[PDB]
Amino acid sequence: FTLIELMIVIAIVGILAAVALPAYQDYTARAQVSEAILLAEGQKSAVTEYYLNHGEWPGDNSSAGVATSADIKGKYVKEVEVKNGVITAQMASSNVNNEIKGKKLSLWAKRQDGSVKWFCGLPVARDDTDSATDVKADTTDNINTKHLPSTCRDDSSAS
Ligand SMILES: *[C@@H]1O[C@H](C)[C@@H](NC(=O)[C@H](O)CO)[C@H](O)[C@H]1NC(C)=O
Ligand SMILES: *OP(=O)(O)OC[C@H](O)CO
Repeated sequence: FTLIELMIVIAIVGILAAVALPAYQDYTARAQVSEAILLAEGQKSAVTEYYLNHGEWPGDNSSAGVATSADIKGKYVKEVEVKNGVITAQMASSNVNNEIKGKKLSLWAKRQDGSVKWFCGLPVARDDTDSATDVKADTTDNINTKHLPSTCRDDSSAS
């Protein structure tokens, strides 16, 4: 070889040293959001029991029989709230991935003639406590669909 080959080798080493990386931030965000999903999954029992025994959805945390919103906290979850039958979880503002800072996701259920189905995805709000009221969509501090698992990507019109 000659000096040209050595210079080419050095240039190739420099090229390999600085290369672009894929978006692992989305994967880390999904891993962190899984914790909030698990935390919100544990409040289904009280809501279901209240609906079955009273015939209408619970109004707030106190009526359902769970702790206050500011007390249901985890490593990456700030608060979990129940309002008219929907469970919304809000992330924290520090020591959390930048893409899911201050975002929310919601869980809600619909009653059928022989089963009760549960949905998970973007934030959703209900108007009153009636058992047949539909669910609208909320557009305040909404999480992005790229930070959620493929299973938890439901819409407000799902039935
Ligand atoms: C239990 O949840 C109920 C929906 C709520 N009731 C009402 O808001 C209306 O009275 C329904 O006609 C209760 O206030 C809740 N109980 C509490 C907060 O202790
Ligand atoms: O936890 P809670 O349902 O009391 O709500 C906390 C929040 O500050 C009120 O929106």
